[PDB]
Amino acid sequence: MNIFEMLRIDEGLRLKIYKDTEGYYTIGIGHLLTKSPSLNAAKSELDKAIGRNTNGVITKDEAEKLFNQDVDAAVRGILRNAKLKPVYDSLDAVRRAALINMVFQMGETGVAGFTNSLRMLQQKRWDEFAVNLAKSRWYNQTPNRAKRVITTFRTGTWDAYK
Ligand SMILES: [Cl-]
Repeated sequence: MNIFEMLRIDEGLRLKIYKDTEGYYTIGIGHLLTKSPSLNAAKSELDKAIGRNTNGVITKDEAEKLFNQDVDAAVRGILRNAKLKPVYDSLDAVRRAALINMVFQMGETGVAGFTNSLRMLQQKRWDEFAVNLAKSRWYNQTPNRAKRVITTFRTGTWDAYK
């Protein structure tokens, strides 16, 4: 099991534009198009991203390319984040995945603003960071997913995904 497997599951796969839970144009494996409410606008960005005239739909492979880049970008954003790095650098492998999953979902910045839960993760105080992350808009907006992620951080295992 690894980050790729993890997020594919957490995000699913769509070949067609779709709207998320926040109601945003999205595609593939949680690949955010635009926050704007113009399907057109979303079509353009999709085109720009795929590099061809898509007319709203991509292929699996296309989806997969966006995804690999999306995971790469998340990794680099972590490594480049002054708040994120050390955290990341201090966790074992399962947990870095979890850190990566959240960054994928909210952005360096977003994730970087959980400064209290970050310390805790730093102290390796699983149980409490966990309680802490739960008091998040994030946890209530999408509790099941949020729970897997948080369990993964807590335990440092993949049980939530098996
Ligand atoms: Cl792109």
